[PDB]
Amino acid sequence: KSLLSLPLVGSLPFLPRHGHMHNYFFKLQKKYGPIYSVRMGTKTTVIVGHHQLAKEVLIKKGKDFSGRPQMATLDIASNNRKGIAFADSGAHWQLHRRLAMATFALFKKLEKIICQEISTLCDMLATHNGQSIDISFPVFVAVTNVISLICFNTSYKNGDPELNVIQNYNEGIIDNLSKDSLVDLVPWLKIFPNKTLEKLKSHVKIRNDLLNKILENYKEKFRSDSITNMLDTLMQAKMNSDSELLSDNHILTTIGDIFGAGVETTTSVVKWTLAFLLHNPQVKKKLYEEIDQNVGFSRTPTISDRNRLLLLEATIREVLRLRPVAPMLIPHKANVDSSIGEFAVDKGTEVIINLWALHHNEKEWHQPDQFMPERFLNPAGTQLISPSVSYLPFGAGPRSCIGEILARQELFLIMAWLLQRFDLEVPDDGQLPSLEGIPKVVFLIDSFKVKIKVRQAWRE
Ligand code: HEM
Ligand SMILES: C[C@]12CC[C@H](O)CC1=CC[C@@H]1[C@@H]2CC[C@]2(C)C(c3cccnc3)=CC[C@@H]12
Repeated sequence: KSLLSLPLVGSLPFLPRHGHMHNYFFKLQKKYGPIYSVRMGTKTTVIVGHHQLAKEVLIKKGKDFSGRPQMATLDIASNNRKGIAFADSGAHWQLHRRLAMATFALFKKLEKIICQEISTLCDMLATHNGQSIDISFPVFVAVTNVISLICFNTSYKNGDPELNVIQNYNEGIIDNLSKDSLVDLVPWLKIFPNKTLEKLKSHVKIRNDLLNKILENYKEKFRSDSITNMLDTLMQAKMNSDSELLSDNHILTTIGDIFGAGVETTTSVVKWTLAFLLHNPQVKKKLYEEIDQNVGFSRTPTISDRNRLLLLEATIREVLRLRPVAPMLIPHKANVDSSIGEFAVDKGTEVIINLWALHHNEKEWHQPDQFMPERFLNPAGTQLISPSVSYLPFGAGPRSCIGEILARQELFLIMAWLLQRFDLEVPDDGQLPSLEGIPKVVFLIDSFKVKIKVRQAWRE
């Protein structure tokens, strides 16, 4: 079993119509195969674009590849590799990941917290009846409150200016955080603001100052006899020790990861989903029929309705396939000498899963470039199915998403409540939203407007 050297690609030329980096590397697989590497100075990066090899990296050898590479921008955002998402493997990451996951067991109620913020969201949108608006902000408020309650048992009231403070440093960090090491090899894709690094520090300081103020004030509120939220879980763990792993700054960075991920991922997917529905009125009408028939207008949707709003479930699965939140996940790193397929991978090598490539494998999916929720239903439309093994929207293995349950609950309920109450149409001017996307740390959609109107079937 002597392993082979990885294919090494010496240069990455400009190629027309290749779009974003994840599609560019995907298309290069036709010439170099499903796994190949590039070198920058002393650092080697391997890109993996087939599900079998990806599952080896993520699952079968998940521990070998559970590291995270060091990057200047990621260092800034994670306060030098604290927190969860950008923390290297080891004792700090394992502890804070375990505690974050333990916190979600205290909400088994999650549906109730979410529905309360969605009702406020719908009330706010109904006030704009007849207008064409960007719904980013209202949705941002609802999911921000959900995660604030999970983290602190606090919620913001409509109009609180802190919501705008958070939205603006969120946008500022995301716009200046580059997680793609290879960008310098494909300079025509390196798109960042003028003074990127200082602007990133500027916005991160704002975030760190606000969270530290919350955490410091929370020391006065914490009691060991009531552990109901994430900061409680972290503070109790410090007391009950490990104690060096739970520094104030470690706790602050972990809270920051959850606070940011809990808002920017789900808000993005909601916007993507609505955009796809504006481009596919046929699907939208079938979603209205499904909800009117299985829920009606007597009551509001609940999580139990996931068993009967099957096309809605399929639509979300299809958005997560076609515009993945993380089309190249978060970069991995080999913690030890290891292997992928028949190839040797040295300790320290950066390993990137091209999830875009998995989600557009023409041999594992039928017409992968088009929005077809029905691929996740049987022919009758009566049961959800998994048509492909090349589908990993939340990752897998040791570094898999820890917010999946929350995300799926938020996405289902938000969409269901919105479809029950509102007609969602293209604006008066013809403008449809661009589906091209903006490949930042989250795969964002260009801002767009939607004509929203209370459905008159919802008259009473
Ligand atoms: C909304 C749809 C979401 C999708 C599709 C998604 C998917 C993903 C993916 C692909 C990764 C990277 C896996 C890897 O590096 O191998 C990830 C990591 C992560 N996600 Fe999500 N996520 C979503 C929402 C959320 C939410 C709502 C939260 C928290 C409330 C969250 C928290 C995290 C964290 C902390 C990590 C890093 C885990 C680690 O590095 O150990 N995500 N997620
Ligand atoms: C930058 C941002 C969002 C902007 C915040 O102000 C800072 C921040 C903290 C954590 C990051 C998050 C973006 C999404 C990240 C990167 C994320 C993530 C990414 C994709 C899927 N699930 C989670 C995990 C940690 C999250």
